[PDB]
Amino acid sequence: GKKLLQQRAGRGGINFRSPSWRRVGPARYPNIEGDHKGKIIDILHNPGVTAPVVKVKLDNGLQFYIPAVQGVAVGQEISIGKNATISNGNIVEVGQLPEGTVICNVEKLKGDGGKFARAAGSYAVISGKAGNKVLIKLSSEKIVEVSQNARATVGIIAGGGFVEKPLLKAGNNYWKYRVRAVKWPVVRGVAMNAVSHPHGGGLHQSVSRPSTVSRNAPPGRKVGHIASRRTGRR
Amino acid sequence: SPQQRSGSFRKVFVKLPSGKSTIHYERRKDNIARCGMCKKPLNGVKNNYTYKYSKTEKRPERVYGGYLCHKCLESLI
Amino acid sequence: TGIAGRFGARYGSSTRKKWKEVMERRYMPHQCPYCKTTGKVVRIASGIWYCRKCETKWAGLAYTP
Amino acid sequence: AIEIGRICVKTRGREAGKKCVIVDIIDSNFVLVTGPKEINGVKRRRVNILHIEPTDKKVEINKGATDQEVKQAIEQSGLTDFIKEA
Amino acid sequence: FEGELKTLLRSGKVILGTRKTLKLLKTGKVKGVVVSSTLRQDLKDDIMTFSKFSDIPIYLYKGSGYELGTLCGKPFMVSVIGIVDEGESKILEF
RNA sequence: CAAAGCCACGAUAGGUCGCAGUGACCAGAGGGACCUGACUGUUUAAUAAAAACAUAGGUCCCCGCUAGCCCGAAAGGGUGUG
RNA sequence: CCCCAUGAAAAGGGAGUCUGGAACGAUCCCGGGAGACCGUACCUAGAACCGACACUGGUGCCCCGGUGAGAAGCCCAAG
Repeated sequence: GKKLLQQRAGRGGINFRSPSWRRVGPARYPNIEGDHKGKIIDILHNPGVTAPVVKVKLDNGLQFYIPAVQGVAVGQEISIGKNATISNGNIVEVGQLPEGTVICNVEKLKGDGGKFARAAGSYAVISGKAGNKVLIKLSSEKIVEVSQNARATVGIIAGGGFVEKPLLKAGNNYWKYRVRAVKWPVVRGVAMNAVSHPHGGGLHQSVSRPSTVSRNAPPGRKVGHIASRRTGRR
Repeated sequence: SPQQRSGSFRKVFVKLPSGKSTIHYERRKDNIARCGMCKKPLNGVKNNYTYKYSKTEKRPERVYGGYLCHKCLESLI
Repeated sequence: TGIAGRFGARYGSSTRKKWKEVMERRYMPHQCPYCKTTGKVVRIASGIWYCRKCETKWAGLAYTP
Repeated sequence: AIEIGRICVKTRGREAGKKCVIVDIIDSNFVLVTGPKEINGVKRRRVNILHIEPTDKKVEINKGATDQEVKQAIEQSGLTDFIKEA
Repeated sequence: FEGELKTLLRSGKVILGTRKTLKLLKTGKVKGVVVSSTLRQDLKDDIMTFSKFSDIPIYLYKGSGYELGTLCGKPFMVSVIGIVDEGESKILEF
């Protein structure tokens, strides 16, 4: 047979790369080591990211972008560090917060920029404490474990209700993926030939075998439901 | 070498007593000077494609006159 | 059909109804949190709003402030 | 407030930051000011109430004092250099 | 507060709006000033600066210029009120 | 505004000729019933334009990031300025 | 007014605020000098390009009085 589409998508040709030069910049925390203060100077649109970003100016003259928090205005003053209080937009440390506090853009280590709860409308809560680490419940309902001194922002990422309006036509979804790396439109595998897909071929379009496949299948075969524990709607 | 928007077409015959018609190509108009975060160009400041070498003709006569009005300034002194 | 009458007879009655209820929430008369309902608030992009009197810009939801 | 002899700072204009002394009151919108010996020497002119910002320093002179009368009074309180201290 | 404000506007003399009452404050010809909490910041700290030069009472209203305008009965907002004549009310002790 | 000179459009009254007045030119035949794909779009360059492909809507599976899925002989890499 | 589209970057320009240095001195008037190097003819298409051809194909882009809604169909200027 021939290489599948997902196998071509891994060579990273220009058809499958992200057009990142169109974004404001990486939206990460900077490496700072004090108790500073900042001012929001702008709220911008980041093309293919789903959440608006804020631009922050530190008292020592440092510029950086972080995902915007719902309810933060331009010209507002925020504090960064271990002594920061519990207010929207403040960058705090997770070791200092009580139980059930809603945060976002949570780091795993000290100084990685933020990993979890970054997409629009998402947030995390503080759910306990291990010996050396705090337990945080993510939006997937799973639990992750992070350092004592990992930074996070207080509040919820702006842009909720994003998905309550139907796109309503094939062209509204044509722009959406012009600024992203996602391949669109998507051809069903049953509509291909046997040389291009394990589902292709036959008089009647059908998945010829059960769709569930094991975790040990070689590349070029992991299609359908991957290592599923269950199927069906209920 | 056909049309390009980075040039405006002009044709001249009103103030005109000779008799012919042609077309002149000039570059689009400039704007008051640029980078951006504070975003307000000014009142009394001059921008021309060439420079008449002017000095006080292209700027007001206040303290920060050419820089900006008293808006984005007093946190600088 | 209200605001959704610009689609004609396409996309299905229930799909047009959901689109129309979201847009009718966006175009409600909103009140500015900072000054008051004095100047009306408008959307710049998804999650970005400002009031046209006080010129204050803030971050909110996708279709409401 | 705005009274006789208050030291003020002009917020706009050509000098816009240099100091002056209020000598008398013209009407509800204008007062007469002077700076005798400024770096450019702001001259005796009227000024709008909205164009000057008051300071806490005052000078004891009478209404409509001349240019010399205020010049001595500045020396009396030793404010000749102390204009540019705030 | 509303009890005195009802009597103040019934008999006293009052000034509505920032520009007219800001000039009187600089020359010290207002008995007192009430400021709503939604006023522009540049004008609010101008009121506070010029007030310390003359010892004039300043009252900080909790609401906005709209429910301050509605208390005066005026169809639109008023953010600053200048009290030039108490009349017969008992508001000036605040 | 009203007068004057130019100009445009919409109407009114009367007279009149032909076989025929949107006189050439330009310029939709209409209606009833069933199947099929919802729709706008795409396709076998050179015998197939379709009921085939796509689509919006629906639903299921993997994965907390040193992940999941994929490329490489290795150094490493695409998704990821996520 | 619209977007689950938010719609390039630099050289090169101008201005501002400060620091240091000299007392001579222009972003204004008058006179004088200099400004390498390389392209430039012609066609640009029912005969100058590609298709074995002076090939009804393809490669072109920009522009142009009456009737009439009209860059349509019909008739005619300049050419």
